[PDB]
Amino acid sequence: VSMTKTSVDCTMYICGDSTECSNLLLQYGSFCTQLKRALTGIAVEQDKNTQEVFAQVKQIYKTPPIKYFGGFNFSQILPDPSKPSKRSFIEDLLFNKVTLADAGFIKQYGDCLGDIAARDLICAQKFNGLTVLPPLLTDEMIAQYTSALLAGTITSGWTFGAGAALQIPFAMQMAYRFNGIGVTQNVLYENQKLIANQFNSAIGKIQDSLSSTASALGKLQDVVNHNAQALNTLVKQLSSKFGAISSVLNDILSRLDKVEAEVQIDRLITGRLQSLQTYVTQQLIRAAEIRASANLAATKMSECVLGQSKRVDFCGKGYHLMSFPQSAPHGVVFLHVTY
Amino acid sequence: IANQFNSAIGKIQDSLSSTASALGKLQDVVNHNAQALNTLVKQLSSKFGAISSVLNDILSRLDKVEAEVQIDRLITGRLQSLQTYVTQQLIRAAEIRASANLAATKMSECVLGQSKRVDFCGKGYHLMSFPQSAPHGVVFLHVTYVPAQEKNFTTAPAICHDGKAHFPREGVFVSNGTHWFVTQRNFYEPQIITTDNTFVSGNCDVVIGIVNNTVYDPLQPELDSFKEELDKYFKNHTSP
Amino acid sequence: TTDNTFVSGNCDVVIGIVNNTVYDPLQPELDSFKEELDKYFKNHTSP
Amino acid sequence: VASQSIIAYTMSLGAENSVAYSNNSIAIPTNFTISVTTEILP
Ligand SMILES: *[C@@H]1O[C@H](CO)[C@@H](O[C@@H]2O[C@H](CO)[C@@H](O[C@H]3O[C@H](CO)[C@@H](O)[C@H](O)[C@@H]3O)[C@H](O)[C@H]2NC(C)=O)[C@H](O)[C@H]1NC(C)=O
Ligand SMILES: *[C@@H]1O[C@H](CO)[C@@H](O[C@@H]2O[C@H](CO)[C@@H](O[C@H]3O[C@H](CO)[C@@H](O)[C@H](O)[C@@H]3O)[C@H](O)[C@H]2NC(C)=O)[C@H](O)[C@H]1NC(C)=O
Ligand SMILES: *[C@@H]1O[C@H](CO)[C@@H](O[C@@H]2O[C@H](CO)[C@@H](O[C@H]3O[C@H](CO)[C@@H](O)[C@H](O)[C@@H]3O)[C@H](O)[C@H]2NC(C)=O)[C@H](O)[C@H]1NC(C)=O
Ligand SMILES: *[C@@H]1O[C@H](CO)[C@@H](O[C@@H]2O[C@H](CO)[C@@H](O[C@H]3O[C@H](CO)[C@@H](O)[C@H](O)[C@@H]3O)[C@H](O)[C@H]2NC(C)=O)[C@H](O)[C@H]1NC(C)=O
Ligand SMILES: *[C@@H]1O[C@H](CO)[C@@H](O[C@@H]2O[C@H](CO)[C@@H](O[C@H]3O[C@H](CO)[C@@H](O)[C@H](O)[C@@H]3O)[C@H](O)[C@H]2NC(C)=O)[C@H](O)[C@H]1NC(C)=O
Ligand SMILES: *[C@@H]1O[C@H](CO)[C@@H](O[C@@H]2O[C@H](CO)[C@@H](O[C@H]3O[C@H](CO)[C@@H](O)[C@H](O)[C@@H]3O)[C@H](O)[C@H]2NC(C)=O)[C@H](O)[C@H]1NC(C)=O
Ligand SMILES: *[C@@H]1O[C@H](CO[C@@H]2O[C@@H](C)[C@@H](O)[C@@H](O)[C@@H]2O)[C@@H](O[C@@H]2O[C@H](CO)[C@@H](O)[C@H](O)[C@H]2NC(C)=O)[C@H](O)[C@H]1NC(C)=O
Ligand SMILES: *[C@@H]1O[C@H](CO)[C@@H](O)[C@H](O)[C@H]1NC(C)=O
Ligand SMILES: *[C@@H]1O[C@H](CO)[C@@H](O)[C@H](O)[C@H]1NC(C)=O
Ligand SMILES: *[C@@H]1O[C@H](CO)[C@@H](O)[C@H](O)[C@H]1NC(C)=O
Repeated sequence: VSMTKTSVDCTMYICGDSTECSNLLLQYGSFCTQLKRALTGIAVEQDKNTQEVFAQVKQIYKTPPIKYFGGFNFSQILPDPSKPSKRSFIEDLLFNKVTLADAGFIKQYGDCLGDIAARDLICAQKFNGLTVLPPLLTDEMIAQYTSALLAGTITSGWTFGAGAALQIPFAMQMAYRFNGIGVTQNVLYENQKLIANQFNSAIGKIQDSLSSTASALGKLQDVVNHNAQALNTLVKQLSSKFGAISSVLNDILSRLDKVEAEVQIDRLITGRLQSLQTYVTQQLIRAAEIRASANLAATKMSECVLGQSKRVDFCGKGYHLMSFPQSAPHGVVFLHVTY
Repeated sequence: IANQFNSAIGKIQDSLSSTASALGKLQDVVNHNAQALNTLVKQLSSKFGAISSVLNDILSRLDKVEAEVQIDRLITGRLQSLQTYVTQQLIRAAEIRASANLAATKMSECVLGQSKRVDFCGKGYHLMSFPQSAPHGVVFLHVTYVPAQEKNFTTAPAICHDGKAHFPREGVFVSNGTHWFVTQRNFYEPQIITTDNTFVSGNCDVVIGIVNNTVYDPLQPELDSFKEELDKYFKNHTSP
Repeated sequence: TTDNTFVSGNCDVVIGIVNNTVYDPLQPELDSFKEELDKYFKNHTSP
Repeated sequence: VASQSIIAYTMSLGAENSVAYSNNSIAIPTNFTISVTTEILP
């Protein structure tokens, strides 16, 4: 649904805390502020993508106190009060099967003072004017939006999408579904205790599958990995020389004088500035590829969670009955239910 | 339904007249094409390491052997400035193409048809939509049926009568608290439960929460009025 | 039954059509209404 | 006495609601509204 909201300070990246280079960066003009504007354009869009996928619901719906839904057992997809963050059981698998390289929250320097800054590359990115910003919606808020989309779905079917939530007994909602796929509703009521067992078993297989392998969340981990690979490549590009006498400005300013020092600094500014023009081009191209996914995810949220789909193979494989959304780090998991 | 539509489309005049910000999604296209070209024309002021950014100063002040070494700094930085603009324009153009393909899809499915797609053609159950043009865009007026004034009812998945279970043909069973009816799902409009309002399958033990009610047979009272026509003939026929 | 099905045309236009009975739910009870009429006539010989 | 100033707050996601679900209750609309909404695309 989104990717890490990075920011760059071009003066700190290209030549932080040297006035002798800051005065040469201005020879190029607005090439910094165009890149800061481009990365800010992407960073503001990640919260739009998160809003358009999850904020599809008017009101924060709560499930009833008595958790009985015609024999269907939502206990592992609904939230439990006992955890600090009110995520479901299956959301707590997904939140662990993706490992975040840098969440973007506060770093009080007590980490970056002492040995951890030698063992940690995230602290070394921070020291070069590259940072990750937090999302607007926390992992509690996205989970809360998800609990409202899910509470609406089980207590009221599609009706909370079209107007106000209208309650209907779950076994009748599932019967209205069965009519929708062209299997007459008497087939549900004559089999309800079998259909419930089949669904309760299928939900059990998902918990075990997500507990058993990591490779299934590859689509989310690959996004974290491509963001981390790009900030690692961008900080390694400080070690290149671009034909200058050294890769380090302190050496060039300690070892020369202005009339030829500025000839070495022009090379390093031109190389470093090209190293940003490339990064921002890769991020813009990645941002468009993620949006094209967040718009798909919002379209599945409307047409699979808030409704029932006639689209073949759109909402899972089979004839679609209904779907449940679950939040994941930078993404969404749909549990598509099908006949 | 006409007075609702006529008064609803009346609020579109005000939703457009009163606020400045309503067309922000189109104004942003114009603002980005303007700010990109305004940036590109400011980049001609950048020196790129030359003694002047004005190319005629170089050509006034220097001869060919070192004039060309200054000019080439400006060729390099200007050419990079174009390369940045054309890359940015290709990146935006590929996003506006996605919006055009979406808009052509909404024109095909909301305007030329009626869509079952939930929230695709605006919130509510979609009736129809009207396209209106705008500078660099399209604005669709989507018209939707949105339910209102709901009441609580008691309900059941089936009715039990002659030990057989009856299910709604179309609609749902409901009770006001004393009587049982069929109604269509999306609008409360109750009717007596009948052999034509329903279809049958199996005995009343398989279904969970099935309720006991009579089911009316539209043939039987009329066949009974024909029994009483036959019966008055039999009684009168004792006279000849 | 005549409830499960709808009529069109005649048996010479369709390709691969098959013969079968088609039941009529009205007939058995209209015929019970004949047995109701017939018993009344047989009894009505006596008054 | 009162005066406008900058505030900060944790954002609300929407109004709170609990649906009156029960295993024999249904809600049915007795009326409708027709509504017109603009959608703007570049
Ligand atoms: C919905 O499905 C749930 C998963 O199968 C199920 O929860 C599970 O229920 C069993 C039986 O109560 C628990 O088994 C444990 O029971 C107690 C717990 O204190 C212990 O004494 C036992 O030794 C045993 O470990 C499962 O642990 C429990 N699993 C989870 C994830 O909670 C629900 O009960 C099902 N809902 C309904 C209404 O049946
Ligand atoms: C439709 O397919 C269903 C499976 O997808 C099937 O349900 C399964 O039915 C078998 C019996 O035929 C059950 O097997 C158990 O039966 C008893 C215990 O109750 C034991 O003697 C057996 O060893 C075995 O444990 C399955 O438990 C049952 N599965 C579920 C989820 O209920 C239906 O029976 C099929 N129906 C038709 C008409 O084909
Ligand atoms: C549930 O809906 C029912 C149908 O609208 C409604 O029952 C109807 O109630 C009226 C009185 O309010 C009856 O009116 C009859 O009054 C006398 C009865 O002897 C007759 O002389 C009249 O001709 C007239 O028929 C209706 O007959 C009655 N309908 C039926 C089918 O019985 C209930 O009152 C509603 N219950 C609640 C709690 O609102
Ligand atoms: C819905 O209506 C049903 C039809 O009237 C009604 O079924 C009747 O239920 C009673 C009690 O279970 C049965 O009474 C018999 O019970 C056992 C034998 O099974 C004996 O001990 C008794 O003497 C007696 O024979 C009736 O037989 C049964 N009716 C028929 C036609 O079989 C339901 O109870 C009603 N349910 C509700 C909630 O209204
Ligand atoms: C479906 O049922 C039809 C009615 O029973 C039956 O049609 C009958 O078909 C036979 C053979 O074609 C006809 O028999 C006549 O054939 C010629 C004259 O056309 C003569 O040589 C015969 O002596 C005899 O008169 C019947 O006339 C015809 N009846 C009707 C009412 O059309 C179909 O053949 C059956 N088809 C299948 C596939 O079962
Ligand atoms: C379904 O909803 C409609 C509104 O969305 C509603 O129509 C409105 O009905 C009221 C009267 O019940 C009218 O209100 C006016 O009525 C007279 C003047 O004509 C005055 O005494 C009132 O103070 C008030 O001014 C509205 O004019 C009318 N609106 C429209 C567009 O027709 C329906 O009555 C509702 N239908 C059902 C079955 O509940
Ligand atoms: C539908 O009814 C519920 C409550 O149940 C009802 O209780 C009786 C008063 C009677 O109406 C029965 O037929 C119903 O079974 C309503 O939910 C309550 O709403 C009030 C505010 O109006 C609120 O204070 C309570 O906390 C709510 N209780 C619950 C359990 O949610 C609900 O509003 C009714 N729906 C409509 C459309 O009117
Ligand atoms: C009774 O039968 C006679 C004919 O035999 C007929 O004239 C008369 O109208 C009949 N009346 C009724 C009430 O059926
Ligand atoms: C015949 O008719 C008389 C009334 O005239 C009635 O008592 C009797 O039970 C009837 N018998 C039959 C078999 O219909
Ligand atoms: C729904 O049915 C179950 C099983 O009979 C019952 O325990 C529960 O009380 C019912 N729900 C409500 C809201 O009463």
